[PDB]
Formats: sequence, structure tokens, C-alpha cells
Amino acid sequence: QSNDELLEQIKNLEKKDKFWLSPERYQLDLKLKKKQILDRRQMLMKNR
Amino acid sequence: MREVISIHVGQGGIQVGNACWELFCLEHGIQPDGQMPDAFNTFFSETGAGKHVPRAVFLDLEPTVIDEVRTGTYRQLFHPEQLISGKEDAANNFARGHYTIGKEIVDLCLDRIRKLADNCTGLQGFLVFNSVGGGTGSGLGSLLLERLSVDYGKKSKLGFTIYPSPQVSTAVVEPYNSILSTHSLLEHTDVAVMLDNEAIYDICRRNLDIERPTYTNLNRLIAQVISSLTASLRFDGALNVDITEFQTNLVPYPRIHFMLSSYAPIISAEKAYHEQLSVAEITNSAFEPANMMAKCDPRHGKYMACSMMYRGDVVPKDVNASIATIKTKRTIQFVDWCPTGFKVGINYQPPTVVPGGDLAKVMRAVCMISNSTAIAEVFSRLDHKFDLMYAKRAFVHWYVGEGMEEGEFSEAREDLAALEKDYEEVGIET
Amino acid sequence: MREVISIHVGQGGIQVGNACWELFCLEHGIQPDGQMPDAFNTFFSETGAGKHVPRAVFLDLEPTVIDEVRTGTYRQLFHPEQLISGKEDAANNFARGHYTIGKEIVDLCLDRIRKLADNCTGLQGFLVFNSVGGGTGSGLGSLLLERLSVDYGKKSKLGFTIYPSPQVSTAVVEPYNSILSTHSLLEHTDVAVMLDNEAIYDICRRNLDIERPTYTNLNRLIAQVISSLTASLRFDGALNVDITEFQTNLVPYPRIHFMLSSYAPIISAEKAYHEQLSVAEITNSAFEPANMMAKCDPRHGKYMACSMMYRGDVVPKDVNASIATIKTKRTIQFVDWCPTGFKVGINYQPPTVVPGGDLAKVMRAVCMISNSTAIAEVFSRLDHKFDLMYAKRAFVHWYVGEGMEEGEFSEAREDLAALEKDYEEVGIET
Amino acid sequence: MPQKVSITLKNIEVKRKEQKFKSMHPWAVVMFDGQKKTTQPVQNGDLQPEFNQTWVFQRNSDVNITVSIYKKEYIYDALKNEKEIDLLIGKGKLNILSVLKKAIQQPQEIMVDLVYDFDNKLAAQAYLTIHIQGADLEEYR
Amino acid sequence: MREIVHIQGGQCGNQIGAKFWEVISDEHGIDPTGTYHGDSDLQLERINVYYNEATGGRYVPRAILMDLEPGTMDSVRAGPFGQLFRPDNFVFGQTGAGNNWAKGHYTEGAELIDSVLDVVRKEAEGCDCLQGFQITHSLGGGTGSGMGTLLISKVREEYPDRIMETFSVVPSPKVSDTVVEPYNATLSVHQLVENADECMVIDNEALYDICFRTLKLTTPTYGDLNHLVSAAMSGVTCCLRFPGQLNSDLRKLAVNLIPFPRLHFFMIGFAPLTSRGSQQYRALTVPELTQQMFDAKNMMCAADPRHGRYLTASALFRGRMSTKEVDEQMLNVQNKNSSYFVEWIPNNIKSSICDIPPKGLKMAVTFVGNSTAIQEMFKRVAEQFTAMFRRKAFLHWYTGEGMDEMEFTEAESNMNDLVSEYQQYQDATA
Amino acid sequence: MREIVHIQGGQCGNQIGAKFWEVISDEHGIDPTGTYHGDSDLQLERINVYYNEATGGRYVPRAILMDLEPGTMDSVRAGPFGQLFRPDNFVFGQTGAGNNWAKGHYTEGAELIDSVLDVVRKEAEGCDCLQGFQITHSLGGGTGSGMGTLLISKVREEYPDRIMETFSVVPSPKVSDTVVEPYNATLSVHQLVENADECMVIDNEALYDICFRTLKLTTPTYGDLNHLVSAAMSGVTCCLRFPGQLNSDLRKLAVNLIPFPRLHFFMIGFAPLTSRGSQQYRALTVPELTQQMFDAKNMMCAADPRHGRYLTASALFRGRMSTKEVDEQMLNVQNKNSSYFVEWIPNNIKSSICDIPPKGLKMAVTFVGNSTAIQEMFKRVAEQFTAMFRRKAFLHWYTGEGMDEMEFTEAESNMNDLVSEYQQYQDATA
Ligand SMILES: Nc1nc2c(ncn2[C@@H]2O[C@H](COP(=O)(O)OP(=O)(O)OP(=O)(O)O)[C@@H](O)[C@H]2O)c(=O)[nH]1
Ligand SMILES: Nc1nc2c(ncn2[C@@H]2O[C@H](COP(=O)(O)OP(=O)(O)OP(=O)(O)O)[C@@H](O)[C@H]2O)c(=O)[nH]1
Ligand SMILES: Nc1nc2c(ncn2[C@@H]2O[C@H](COP(=O)(O)OP(=O)(O)O)[C@@H](O)[C@H]2O)c(=O)[nH]1
Ligand SMILES: Nc1nc2c(ncn2[C@@H]2O[C@H](COP(=O)(O)OP(=O)(O)O)[C@@H](O)[C@H]2O)c(=O)[nH]1
Ligand SMILES: [Mg+2]
Ligand SMILES: [Mg+2]
Repeated sequence: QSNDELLEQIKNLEKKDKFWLSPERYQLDLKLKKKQILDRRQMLMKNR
Repeated sequence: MREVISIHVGQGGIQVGNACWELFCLEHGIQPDGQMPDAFNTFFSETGAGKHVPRAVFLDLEPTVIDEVRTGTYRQLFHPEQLISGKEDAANNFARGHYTIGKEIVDLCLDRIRKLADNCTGLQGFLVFNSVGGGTGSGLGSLLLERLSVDYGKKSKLGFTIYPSPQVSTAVVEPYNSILSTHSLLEHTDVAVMLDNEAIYDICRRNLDIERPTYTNLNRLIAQVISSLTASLRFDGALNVDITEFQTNLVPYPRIHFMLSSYAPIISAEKAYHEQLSVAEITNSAFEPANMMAKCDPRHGKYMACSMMYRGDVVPKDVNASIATIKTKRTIQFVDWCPTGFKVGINYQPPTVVPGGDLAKVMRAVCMISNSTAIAEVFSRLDHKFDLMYAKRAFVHWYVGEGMEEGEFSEAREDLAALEKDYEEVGIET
Repeated sequence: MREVISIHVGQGGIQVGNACWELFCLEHGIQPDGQMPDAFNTFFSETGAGKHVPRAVFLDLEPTVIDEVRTGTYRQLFHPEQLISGKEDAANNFARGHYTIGKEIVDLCLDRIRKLADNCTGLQGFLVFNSVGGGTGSGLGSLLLERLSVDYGKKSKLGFTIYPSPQVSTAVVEPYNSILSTHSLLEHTDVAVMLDNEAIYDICRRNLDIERPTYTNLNRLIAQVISSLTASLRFDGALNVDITEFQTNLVPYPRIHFMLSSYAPIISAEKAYHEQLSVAEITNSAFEPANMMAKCDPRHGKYMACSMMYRGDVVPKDVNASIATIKTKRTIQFVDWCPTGFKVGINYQPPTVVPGGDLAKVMRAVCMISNSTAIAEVFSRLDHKFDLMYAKRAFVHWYVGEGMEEGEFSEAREDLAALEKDYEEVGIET
Repeated sequence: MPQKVSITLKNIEVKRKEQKFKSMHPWAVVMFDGQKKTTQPVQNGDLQPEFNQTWVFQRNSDVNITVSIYKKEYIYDALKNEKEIDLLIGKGKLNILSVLKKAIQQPQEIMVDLVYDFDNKLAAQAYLTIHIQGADLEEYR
Repeated sequence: MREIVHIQGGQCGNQIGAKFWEVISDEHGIDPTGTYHGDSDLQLERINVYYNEATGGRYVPRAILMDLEPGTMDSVRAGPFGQLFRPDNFVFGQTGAGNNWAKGHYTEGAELIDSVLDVVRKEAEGCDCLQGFQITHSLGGGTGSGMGTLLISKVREEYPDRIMETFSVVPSPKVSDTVVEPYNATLSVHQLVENADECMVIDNEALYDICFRTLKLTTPTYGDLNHLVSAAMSGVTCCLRFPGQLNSDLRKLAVNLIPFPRLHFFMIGFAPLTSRGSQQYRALTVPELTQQMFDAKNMMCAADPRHGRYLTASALFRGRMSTKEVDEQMLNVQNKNSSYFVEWIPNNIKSSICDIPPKGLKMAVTFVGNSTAIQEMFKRVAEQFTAMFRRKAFLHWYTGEGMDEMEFTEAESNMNDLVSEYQQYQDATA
Repeated sequence: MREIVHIQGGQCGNQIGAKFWEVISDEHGIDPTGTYHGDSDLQLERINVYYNEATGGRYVPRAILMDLEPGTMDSVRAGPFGQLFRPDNFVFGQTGAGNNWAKGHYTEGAELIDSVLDVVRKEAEGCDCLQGFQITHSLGGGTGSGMGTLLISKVREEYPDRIMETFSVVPSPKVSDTVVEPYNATLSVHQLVENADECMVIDNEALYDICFRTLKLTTPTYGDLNHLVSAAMSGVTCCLRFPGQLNSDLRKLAVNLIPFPRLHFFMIGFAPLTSRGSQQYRALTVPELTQQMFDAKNMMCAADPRHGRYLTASALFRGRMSTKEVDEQMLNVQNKNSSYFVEWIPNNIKSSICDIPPKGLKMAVTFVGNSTAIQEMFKRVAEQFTAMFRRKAFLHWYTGEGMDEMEFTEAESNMNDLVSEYQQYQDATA
């Protein structure tokens, strides 16, 4: 899954849920944060 | 309010009954005179003031052993008129003790059984002891079992028969009456335990280090096994087992109820205390093929169900930790259609020691009653021995002339063939 | 929670086992009766109340030595039924103790080994002692090692074999069974230590100043070496070493695991206290070629790795200052592909003295286990001795008639040739 | 492999004349090697109910076929509710070893005497057809 | 008001009750003679929940004890606090079931149950406002698993609106003490789902694991397992006998923990549990309680709760503590473990606070969670059942007392349907 | 706030911690029973950095002790201040690694590490604001250098933003105690560079040199080396536990001493150090401290710092002193030694002042300098590694547990690349 696909899923859940924090949104935000950390680590490894 | 009645018939039966009745009297504190100087009620009865009377009856056609009993130190214990005695011995002839002289004695025994049963209120079942390779023993045991099966019906009966050894034998005609008695008790007894003498001789030689044993040493071990089996009825325990809770756990099918026993530890006081006798090592020793109480190899067959009793200070978690180890081993394999096969009982009373005996005093012991597919070998070898002499009709005239029909030998052979086929049919995996 | 089991087979093995078992009992304060009037757990086991039982088993086919053991002062210590004894001796015939009479005894020994192993929870490994130049010793050692290598697998086994002297010999046929046993333990033992008698005789003569030594004096020195090797498992130390930490430090390649030992100081009380016994002088004496415990010259070959144990009040800086001096010397040269070759262990417990013995009490001692390329000379001379008689097939009929095949002698010769070629191939610089 | 035994219950002949059963609803139980098979009740069954039912049993170890015949009987309880009960008419036991040699080659017709458990008297006779559907003992060794 | 009566059956249930009532009496300060000797006023305000009042000021439990054999109740009477039980409530037979479900549910259990139902009806009709019944029994025994479950149906038929509790011990395949356990376990689970309003499974294997790993005591016994089960039992109804911030009776838990009427099989756990040597190290705080409460090894069942997702959860805190901390910790334990909580029901954790802690402890927690991981127990029970049933092993014992194989087939099918439809919601998504 | 947890592994790390915690407890006035008996108010304000609080008012270190053998932790418990450690944090195996890196990192260390990671996660999740972790272990041993480095990667994978410290003892070729030191040193350095945020090398040879030359004590022991290492360890975090003119946590040092992420291998030193007989002669002044601080023999490593140029330097002064003098002396030590400081980064010395001196001393300094002279240690380690590896000596021990020679080749290549790119900046000019 691309970072853009995960952000689009989060935005589509924000449009569907009247509540700012559904359990599904919280799991997707955790997935996005984990992936951004991996991409940042890969960039730091490529820059070495 | 729980009772059991033990039947002793034949010379071997009486000689093992004596062995168990010193042990019970010693274990319950009763002096040989019968006087104490609420657990006794399983084997004994209170007379109102003073002495206790055993719930046992002694049978024999040959009077020597009973006369020896009635003059020893235990003359005051047994009721004078429950030691039924005959005049003429059957002389190793099965047809004699089933058709000729046993019929005139069996009525008195049945009257005594009724008189003992009317006293009990919670009768658990009957015990019977008989050496199979003899005339009066096998014949009267067969006749008594056949009468009891119809007089009482669903009451449970347990048989501690002593089959002949594979090669060691005292008589020359014992296969005939052994086969006939197996025929008789196959459809009439709920449990049968194997007790041939050769295995117990090897046990004594290897562990007890006795090079010249006599019958008393064998009978004491058998008495200890009986006491371990029946301890749960008369002592408090964390995991109790009753006699009626056997055919639901050890008997997969009505035909298959022959199983072989083992006991552990067996050790003398000269070297017993040098080792710790942990529960794991005793439960390992109990499963050793060389410690079987019958000369059969369990490595030659599958297991069906194992019922094994502990007594002493054993803790259940240590028992589970040892059952797991046995399930781990690759040399012991159970039948496919039995995922769990162990029934465990735990009792608190340690085994009692008889003074002047062989066994020492220990705090832990284990007695196992295991039903296995390997038992068919004794049937096969007894059948082979029978066929050799039945081919030429040897010794048959001693049986035809005592009222038995010619065809009675063949149907016992057919029933043994059926049993051997059934044991093979059960042991195959699905 | 750390244990080790020692195996003693043959007359020499039993006679050195006695020597080590006085020393261990003395070092842990246990009386000869086995009663004390948490370090014992490595060699002993607690029985619950009172006595301790050694984790050792004695094997022999000839009953004299075991009977001597079972009547001496140590009759109460060992468990009565772990002193396995035979009836007929192998009589210096290797084929007898590997094919004829050892097979019927090996099963009992393996059962005893299992019964001892199930008690241990942290089993480090096995120790075995056997004089190589005998029938039962070499044959049963080979068979036991071969059975253990498959029953347990990766558990470590250590062998303290006593090879024959270069020229001094007691038998006339010992090269044959020495070569065969070397064949057997080459692919089956993790460590083998050289122990020929002539070098230790010279040590006693030069240092202990005894002109008429007996076997007991030799066995006491061997026992001291064993105690020094295993001290680190049962005493607190600044730099500990375990048994499993050997094949990673002394064994460059799986085939090469024969090494020779030395000990220092060896001195009598009459002149011990006149000199200070500094660590530098003892570590110099330990590396002297004349103080090797096997009659081999280290000046004839390179060193591969040196593992050397200290015990007492030694300080690590003094040890380093002495390792530097040895690296400085021009007469001791290491192999090219090994820049550092020393493994050092330091323990606090000083060596214990046996009353009435030869060695005096000292505060510092050093024991070295060194693997060197010079060991090939003993193999070459044993091979030369073997070839002389195998050219004419002398004494072969005593082996062919005991079930061994004709070709079995040749492949041991080929394996020795392979080992000698391997030792030459390793010692060349890159 | 487990041997397959085909057992057909053809008919039963009830011999006990002192029970003129007004309306019999007879049904049968065939048991072999712990496996139980049951017929449907015959409506208006005379002293000779026909079943013509065939079952295949797997043989594991038993040699005995047990046949039992029952009737339905309606009894009023103490509250006058009609309670259906199964009354045993008779039970018989056949050892398959007696017919095994012939029953392998072709279906065998066999009569089984059914006795009443209370008096052991002949109550009925069951007519069975038995057909038995080893070569691999060396292959297994 | 809103009180409950106690009914127990079988040996295991009697042994559980023998400690449950001791724990309750110690909590309320009742001496073994029935005389109050407590310290606090609150100890007497709600004593009508479990205890009745008689003349002379003594208190008597409203417990009913039933078994098919008299031994266990004749033994529990001689134990501590055994005199509290009213002799009239003891009902027993003279035969027993022998671990046979058919005998304890069709032939023997049917005739005896009228007498025990008479006293049950006497107890329930009299009490002020009924809350319900709680049942303790074992699924591994015949008489218990038969008579208890039939009594469940009989009680449910007469009191359809009251609540019903059952604490059921199911036979684990690890520690097996009876060979016929799968049959009477599978037969009992069939009837138990149809009538019990709540069911709580307890396993001996999990109790041994807890005792060995968390408490780290050397020799577990049945007294420790009974004590843990008793503490867990008492923790559920604590707030019904004492004041608190948020009182929550059994019916409130029934509303909040059972989503669908057939999903009412919970697994429980008690915190804190610490070893004797580490009871001084630990500090009792709400985070420390909640981290141990959700620990997988702390569950009273061998089922692994991280192999599935919780449908709902409940916690019953004891002692005086702030509610804000409890709520925030419950939220935190649900945010950090979102993967193990089903997503289509938000806020699926219930909390309650009781201001009266257990005697000797300042804080305590009882956990009751409905999880999908319980499927594994029924899976293995059905696996053993279908492995044993395909050969019709031990089937004749059951079929000889009016039962047939059709009831076995229906029970297996219903149990498999329960297994399937319990996991149906595990894969359900919103 | 901003506290750290302690994790140690191996025997060497355990012995280092056994003195580090004693030094910390003596600094904070904590008795070996966990009871505070200090004099100053500041001794308790920031005690949450290293100590936790439990009921009863006693304090417990947040240390985690791990090893593959139980001996060292069973010995450290009996030493002084050994009771402070929580028994729950002790995790150990039953086998050990035997100085084999593969066993302690692939086969045995992989299965055990889950339990220690559980308690590590428990400790880190709970604490107020995490600062980071500090690790003590030795590169000369198998279990330490394997399990510690794998634990480093596991911790880094879960806490990528926290800081990580490692105090690593590398095997010097002068004082060698293990023959297989180069293999597990080279394998460990490969993994250590990828995950550790800071690394501090310590050599036994340099400690012996310091003890013999500066303190001039006759008999150094491991207790003195441990005491020096402990003082150096405590000096780094002093200002994080006490007020000062310029507080500087570990992260601030990380920012200012690491120019590029792969250059984080420092060598340290402690001042003042004086002999017992000369402690009265000397006067403690800032010039006297700074002249000894930059002394080449005072470094805790055998690396000669005037064989290269400092990339940066740091100093942590203790005691109350004027800042103007500190700054001018730092400038003077940098103007007089311009040849040994790299020229393209001006003002490459960091200073900090803490107003609380060590107990018993009025002034103290801890020095942490990143220099290019450290290349010599990796050069000699790689030289020994390539001398031993070219013949594949001792390789089979590692290759028998799933490891291959490719991981050796990659480790050697990466280590050589590190050596090259570390000196690349030494010749760099502006
Ligand atoms: N274990 C054991 N077996 C015995 C003993 N006495 C006899 N037997 C066995 O019994 C077999 C023969 O039967 P017996 O009991 O001696 O004689 P019996 O049963 O009274 O039959 P009769 O010969 O007609 O008197 C022999 O083969 C023995 O093996 C005994 O004391 N102990
Ligand atoms: N060091 C030492 N060597 C011994 C001792 N006793 C015998 N040996 C050696 O053992 C060799 C022969 O083997 P033995 O141990 O005596 O006899 P064995 O191993 O039992 O073999 P068998 O002759 O079959 O009984 C001789 O060459 C001796 O050198 C001893 O007490 N100490
Ligand atoms: N917790 C506990 N379990 C027990 C105790 N005694 C027996 N059990 C369990 O109960 C099972 C046997 O049940 P059983 O006694 O046959 O029940 P019954 O048929 O109703 O008498 C065994 O598997 C034991 O694990 C006890 O004192 N405490
Ligand atoms: N400073 C110090 N170093 C030690 C101590 N004990 C051992 N060492 C060093 O540690 C090295 C051996 O490490 P080792 O014990 O095998 O580590 P392990 O494999 O993790 O147990 C030796 O080279 C010693 O120099 C000690 O008490 N203090
Ligand atoms: Mg006789
Ligand atoms: Mg000899």
C-alpha cells in the first residue's frame, strides 16, 4: 500500500464517521506512522 | 457403608488369601485373635462387642489346607462354618470339579454367600482368587461365577487368576483346564488380572535379590497389589477411585477385559534409603517391561488404557509432570483411537509393612493396571500347547468319563480363536 | 544446577577413579561413610536426609577390583548396584570386549547411565577413564562411546586415556588394541588427554624424589589434574571457564583434539617452604618440556592453543606479566595463523592435600592443557610398532576367532595415516 | 481394511400364540460390532412382519449379530396421558463365524431364534440374509 | 435481599465448596462454631446473602450438598468449618455412578433427584427476594456432570426468570485422570449451553501453571487450586455484599457481557498474585493490578487470549481508589491493544469499584472476559471425542442403560455448531 | 524525569554492574538494605533517575541482569549490596554459550531473549519520561557479545528515537584470556556500529597500566578495575542527577561529540588519580586536573592519542569552581596542542560544570574525547582475525549452528571499511 492510499483511506473515514477517532482510523494512523519511520530509515541508509 | 466380599477357592487361592489376610489385619490394627487392643467396615463386620469377622469364604475339596488354617494362629479369626471343605479332591481334573463333586458342595457356598450378602448394605462387588491350572480351582470358580452371574446379575466380580508360565509348569495337563476355564470366565467375569509365576520369580530375583524364593514371597506381593487396589475405598484421598469406576475406563469393549499389572517400588531395606524414591523414578520403573507382573512384553503391542494408583505423600502436579514424560517417550505408543489413556488415583495412606517380610517401609508407591494389545501372545501359546495334545486326543478319556461331552473341547478352541481375531481387529488403526 | 558424570572402565580406570574419589570427598568435607559430620552438587546428589551418592559408575568384566572396592572403607559410599561387574575377563583381547562379552554387559551400563542422567537437570557432560592397552578397557570404552554418541548426541564427552610408553610396556600385544581404540575414539570423543606412565614416572623421580613409585602415586597426580580442571564449576573465581567452552578455544578442527597436559608445582614438604613459589616461576616450570605429563617433546613442534588454569591467590596482572615473558622466549614458538593462543582461568580455592600423600600444601598452582603439533610422534611410533607384527600377521588369530573381520585392521592403519598427514598439513605456514 | 458385512432383515415370524396382538406396530433392531441399525415400524403388522431392509456394517472385531424385535404399546400414565412405550417381543444372537465360509461366496439365508428375556422361551424367528464383502498380510509386515 | 443459594455436586464441587465457604466465613468473621466475632459493622449488614439465621444466634449456610456416594460428604464434615452445614441438606445414594454419565443422568440420578429438589424448593420458596443460583461441578466425572446438568434443567423449568451461575471444570488433555472424560464432557456441554445463564470454565492445567510460575511454590496441592478458585468465586459477588462507588449485581454483568444468548462461556483470573519472597518488593497500584489482570498466563484457563479477540471484558476492583485512574487505565489497555478487541462494538470493557478490600489485601481485581479464544478447548475436546467414538470404544457401558448413539451424534453436531458460530463473529467486520 | 534503565549481560558486565550500583548507592546514601540514611537534601531530589520506589519506603534499582549460565548471578547476590536487585529481573538459561558467538546469538540466545525482553518492556513502558538505556557487556565472550548485541538491535527497532549507551570491553592482544576472542570481537563490532548511539571502549591492559603506574599499588585485582570503570560511568550522568552551572544531559553530549552518525566510538579517562602516599603532597586545582585529564597514559584505552588528531573533546567538571578558569584552561590546552586537533572544526572542546563533587573528593573530571587514534585497535583486531580465518581455524564450531563464512566476510569487509572511513577525516584538510 502507498502512503497516499493510506492517507486517502483516512480521509474517506473522516468523511464517513461523525466521530474524530474511530478504532479503524486509529489503526490506519498507526500504520501510516510506522511506514513513514521505515521510509525515513531507508532514506538515512541510502544517504550513508 | 461400602463392602466387598472375597472368594478363595483351591490351594493357590487359599494360600494367597492367607497372605492378604495377614496384611489387612495388620493394616487395620486388628490382632490375630480378632480383637482390637471407621475404615474396617469395607473388609470386616462388627459383632456388637469385641471381635471382627472377615467378609471372606474359603473353599476347597481337599481338606489339608483348611485343616492347616483351622489350627494356626488365625484359628479364632474366621467363622468356624465358612471354611467349607470337601472330602475328595478333583485331582487336576476339570470335569470332576464342574460335574461330579463340585455340584454337591456349591449349594453350601451359595448359602454362605447369601448369608454374608444380607449383612452388607452397600455391596460394591465380589473378589475371587483361583489358580487356573488345577481341577477344583478352575472348575469351582467357573461354577460359582456362573451361579453368581444369575443370582445377583449386575454386581461386579473381579478375578485374580494365575495362568501358567510360558515354559515353566508344575502339571502336565494344565493347558486343557486353563483353556476350559478361560472359556467359562470369558463371558462371566468383569475383570481378569494376569498373575503367572515366572514373571514374579524374575521380579523377586532381580529386585528383592532372593535366590531361593517360595510361594509365600509371591503371595505377599500379590497381597500388596490387592491392598493398593482397594485402599481408595477405606482411606481419605485427594483423587478417589471406586471399583464400579473401572468398566467405564479400562474396558473398551465387553469381550476385552484381560489386563496385566505392575508394582513399584520393590526394594529391600539394605539399599532402599540410599536413593530418594522420587515419584518420577517410581513411575518410570512401573512402566518398565521387565517389571510386568505377567510374563508378557508390552513392547510387542499397543496400549489401550492405563489405570494406575498412587499412595503416600504424592502431589498431583508431580504426577502430571511424569505422565507427560511417558507420553513423550518413543518406545511406548498408544492406540490411535485413544488420545488420553491415563486414569490417575492418589491416596494418602502409605503402604504398610509386614514384619519378617521382604519389602521395606517407603512413603511413596505406585500400582498400575494396564490394558494392552500384547496380551494375545499368552493365548496363542496356550492354544499351541493345547493343539499338540488334542490332535491325538491324549488325556481325553480322563474327562469324557467324568460326564463331559466330546464336543466341549472344540468350542473353547473356537472361542479362543474368536478372541485372538478380536484382539487383532481392535489393534489396527483407522 | 550443573552436573557431570564420570565413567570408569577397566582396571586402570577403576584404580584412577578410586584415586579421584578420595580427593573429591576430602575436598568437599564428606566422610568416607558419605555423611557430613552448595558446591557438592557438581559431583554428588542429595538423598533427602544424610548421605551423598557419587555421580559415577564403575565397569569391569573381571571381578577382583570391584570386590576390593566393595569391601574397603568406601563400601558405604557407592550405590550397591552401579558397580557393574562381569564374570569373564577379556584378557587383553580387544575383539572380546567389543564383540563377545561386552555386548551383554553394555545394556546394564546404559540403563544405569539413563537412571543417573534423569536426575541431573543441568548436565554439562561426561567424563570417561580407561587404560587403552587392555582388552576390556579399550573395547568397552569404544562401545560405550559409540552408544552414547547416538543416544544423547551433542553432549560433550572427555576422555583421559593412558597410552603406552615409547619403550616401556607391560603387555606385548597392546599396540594392536591401542590403534583400534584410537580409531574408535577419533570420530567419537570431543577431547582426549595423553597420560602415558613413563613421563609421570620421570616427574615423580625428579621432583617428588621417590625412587620406588607405585601406581597410587601416579593416580594421585592424575586426580589432582582432574580436580584442577573441574574446580571452576564448583568454586567462585574471578575468571571462570566451563567445559563447553573448550572446543571453541583448543580445537581448531574437528579431527584434531589430542592434547597433552602438565602440572606445577610438584614439590615435597621437606623443601617446599624454602622457596617462594611465585606465579612467574610456577608458570615457567609448567612450560618446561621435562614436566610434560606425556612423554613427548614440545620443542619438536609448534603450539596451536594453550588453555591453562590457575587456583589460589593469583592476581590477573601477574598472570599477564608472565604470559608476556613466555611470548618473549625464542625456544617456544606458536603457529603462524594463531596470534594469541592463551586462555586463562583464575580460581580462588587452593589445591587440597590428601593425608599421607606426596604433595605438600601450597597457595598457588597452575594446570595447563596445551594442544601442540608435536603429538604426531607417538602416533608414528605406535604405527611403526604395529606394522612390524602386522607384516607377518602375528597374533591375528586371537582376533579373527572372536568375530572380528580380517580387513578391520587395515582401515585403522589408514585412519592413522590420514591423521598424521593432517597434522603435517596443519603445521605448515601460509 | 475394515470388512463390510451386508445384513438384510427379510421378515420375522412371531410364534407366541397367547398374545393375540390387536394391531402390532413391530420394529426391529440389528446390532453388529457396536453399530446399531433400526427398521421403521410396520403399520398393521401381523404375526409375520416383513421389513426387507438391508444395512452395511463395518466389522472391527465382533462376531455376533444381535437381533431384537419390539412393539409400540400405548399405556395411560397415572394422569391419563397416553404414553408410548417399546415392549421387547424377543432377542436373538447369531455368531457370524458359523456362516462365514458360505456368506463370503454368496448371500446366506439364516434363521435366528428370538427368545423373550423373562422366560427364555422362543418368542419369534428372524430371517436374515448375510453377505460378507486378508490378501495383504505380507505387504503389512 | 437479592440473595442466592449454593448448590454443589460431585467430589470436585464438594471440595471447591469446602474452601469457598471457609473463605466466606473468614471474610465475614464467622467462627467454625457459627458465632460472629467480627470487628466491623459492615460485616453483618448484608449477611443474609449467603447465611441464614437460627435460634441461639448462630448462622447456617444455605448450601445443598449432593453426591451419589457418601464418602466425600462424610469426609468434608470432619474438616474445618464442616459443622456449619445443616445435616438435613446432605443427600446421597448408596451406589455411585462410576464416572458413567448415563448412570448419573438416566438410571440412578433420576430417582434420587426428587429428594434434593425437595430441599432446593424449600430453600428457594422461603428466601426474601431471590437473585439466583450458583452451581459448582466438574465435567470430568459421571455423577457430577450428569446429575448437576439435569438439575440445571429442572431448576430452569421452574424458575425461568431467575439467573443461573455454573462454575465448570472441563477435562484438559494435558493432565488427564480419567479415560472416559471426552464422552461425559461432550454430553454435558450439550445440555449446559441450553439452560445456564452464565458459565465459567476452570482448568486444572492452568491452575498448576499459575502455581508453578507466578506464586513459584514448590509443591502445589488441591488446597491451593481450591483457594484460588474460591478467591475468584468470592470476588464476583463482593459488591453485592458491600457498599461501593458503582454497585453491579450479577444481572448487570449478565446484561453487559453476553451479546447473544448462546455466547455465555467466560474465562476468569484473579490479581494480584505474588510469591512469598517478593510480596515486599511489589507496590500495589492500579497500573500494577491492570497489567497483571490482562496477562495471558494469569487466566484460569489454558486458552491463549491473544489467539483471538475479546467480544467484551469486565473488571471488579476492590479497595478504596480513585475512579479517574481506573477509567484512564481501562482506556489505555484498550488503545494499546486495539488488534485484540473486536471493532464493531466500541467501549467493550466494564468496570466496577467496591470500597471493601479482601482481608489482608489493600487492592484486588476480579476479571471476567468473554473472548473468542475459548474455541480451542471445545476443538480439542471434540477431537478426542471423535477419535474415540469412531471405534465405538467404551460405548457399551453407556448403551446398556437406555442411551443410544443418536444422542451422541446430536451432541457432537450441536457442539461443533457452537464452535463454528462462536468463531463466526471473530471474522465479522463492520 | 528523563531517567534511564540499566541492562547488563555476561559475567564481565555483571561484575561491572556489581560495583557501579555500589558506587551509586554510596553516592546517594542508600544502605545495602534499601533504606536512605543520607545527609543532604539534594541526595533525594533526583533519585528517580536510577531507583524505583516500593512500599515500605525502600528503593530498588531498575536493573535487568541476564546471562546464559546461573553461576555469576548466584554469586553477585551474596555480595555486598546484592539484595537491592529485584529477584524477578534475574533471567538465565541452563546451558551457556561456551564463548561461542553463534550459540549466544542464533540457537540459544534467540529463544531465551523473549523473557528478558518482556521485563525490559515492562520497565520502559512504565517510567515517567524515558531518556534512554545504558549497556555494559564484554566483546571477548560468546554469550555476552552475542545476546547483548542482538538485544541492542531489538531495543533499537522498538525505540528508534531514544538514546542508547554501550560500555564495551574489547579484547586486547596483550592480555589474552580466550583464543577465540578475534572471531566474536569482529562479529560483534559489525552489529554494534549499526545500532548503538554511543559506544565507549575499555581495555583491561590500559586499566592494569594505570593501576601500576599512576596509583602505584602492588597487586591490582578486578575490584580496582571495576572501581575505576564505575567511577568513570558515574561521572558521565552526574549533572543529570545534581544541579550545576551548565547542565548537559546525554543527548547534548551526543549532539556535540558525534560529527557523523557512524563515528561514535569514544575513549574515556578519569581524573584525579593519585597514590595513597602522595595524596597529601598534591593540591587540587583546575590546572592540575586538566594536565592529568589530557595525559596520554590516563586514557582507559591502550590507544595512543598523540598518534592521531582529536575530532572533538568533552569534559565534565565536578565541584564548585569558577567558570572563567575552566574556559581559559580549555583554550590553553587547545592553543598549545594545535597539531593534535583537527583544523576544519574550530572550538572543538565541550565543557560542563556540576556543583556536587564525588563523596570524599573536592574536584573531579570525566573526559570523553572522539579521536582518530582509535583506528589502531580495529587494525590489530582485524589483523588477528585475518591471520586466524585464512586457515579456517575453529570455524566448524560456528558453522555447525547455522552460520556461514559469508557473514564472516561481510563483517570483515564492513569493519575494514569503518577503519578506512574513520581515518579518511584524519587526512582531510580545509
Ligand atoms: N502364585 C501361586 N500359584 C500357586 C500356588 N500354589 C499352587 N499354585 C499354582 O496352581 C496350579 C495348580 O493348581 P493348585 O492351586 O495347586 O491346585 P487346585 O487349584 O486346588 O486344584 P487341585 O489340584 O484339584 O487341588 C499350579 O500350576 C501352580 O502354578 C501358590 O501358592 N502361589
Ligand atoms: N596409569 C596407570 N596405568 C595403569 C594402571 N593399571 C594398569 N595400567 C595400564 O593399563 C594397561 C593394561 O590395561 P589394564 O587397565 O591393566 O587392564 P584392562 O584395561 O582392565 O584390560 P584387561 O586386561 O582385559 O582386564 C597396562 O599397559 C598399564 O600400563 C594404573 O593403575 N595406573
Ligand atoms: N480443584 C480440585 N479438583 C479436583 C479435586 N479432586 C478432584 N478434582 C478433579 O476432578 C476430576 C475428577 O472428578 P470426579 O471426582 O470423578 O467427579 P465426580 O464423578 O462427580 O465424583 C479430576 O480430573 C480432578 O482434576 C480437588 O480437591 N480440587
Ligand atoms: N573488569 C573486569 N573484567 C573482567 C572480569 N571478569 C572477566 N573479565 C574480562 O572478561 C573477559 C572474559 O569474558 P567472559 O567472562 O567470557 O564473558 P561472557 O562470555 O559473557 O561470560 C576476560 O578477558 C576478562 O578480561 C571482572 O571481574 N572485571
Ligand atoms: Mg489341591
Ligand atoms: Mg583386567
